[PDB]
Amino acid sequence: KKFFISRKEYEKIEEILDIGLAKAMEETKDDELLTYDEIKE
Amino acid sequence: KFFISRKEYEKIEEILDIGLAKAMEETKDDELLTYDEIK
Amino acid sequence: VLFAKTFVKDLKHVPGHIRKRIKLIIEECQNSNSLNDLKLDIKKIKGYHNYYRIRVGNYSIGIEVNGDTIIFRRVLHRKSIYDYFP
Amino acid sequence: VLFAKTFVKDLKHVPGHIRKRIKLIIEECQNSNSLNLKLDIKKIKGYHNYYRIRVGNYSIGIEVNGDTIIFRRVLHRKSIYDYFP
Repeated sequence: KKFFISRKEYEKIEEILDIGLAKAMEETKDDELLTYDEIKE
Repeated sequence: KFFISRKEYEKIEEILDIGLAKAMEETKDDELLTYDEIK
Repeated sequence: VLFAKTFVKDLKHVPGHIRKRIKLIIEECQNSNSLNDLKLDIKKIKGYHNYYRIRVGNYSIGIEVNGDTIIFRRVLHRKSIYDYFP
Repeated sequence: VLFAKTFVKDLKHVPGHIRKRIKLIIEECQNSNSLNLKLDIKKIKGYHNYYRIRVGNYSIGIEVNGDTIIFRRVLHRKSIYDYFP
């Protein structure tokens, strides 16, 4: 019930994670852009 | 080795499922052979 | 049971002992036209209608169940699946 | 630096100890306007001007539009899986 993977598997997973993150960013394309002052509100 | 468990393992399994489904979609127009024909 | 052409190519790159296990599955499928989920590791694939995966060691068999018809479509190693994304 | 609206939504889920590390990252590129810094930063392959910074189990997704650094996402690795594929 506890899982362990190799380094080659970890590396492939990091590649998957970059693409997912890229697609996550694509979802924000029409977002208002905020300054630092604006983000703390 | 690198620890992963466990909610993350399931998410990786989902991706593996989608990759296989996609692999299966490549065969959508394939000739379907009978049990007899395959050897 | 029906078998997609590609499933036959897929089976060429499968170790003897796993092919044997797959043969057993197909044989039991030929006798009962069902797959035993108590003996086999069978999972419905989300986001699709009739796709299921059966885990045999490091290999996944991709099957489509269209009504009563069972179609063996692919058999791939874990490492080979990571490659099927556009 | 600029911040996509979604980044704020993303930040409400990030724990204190990571939020402190992100602040140090924001603070530094505010005066330097560069992310080059002991940062685990990499360019995301297949995309234009996209970069990932790893902060423990979180990843910050950044776009560099010319000379502007835009913080777009900050996500736990478990959450990133859903956006693939």
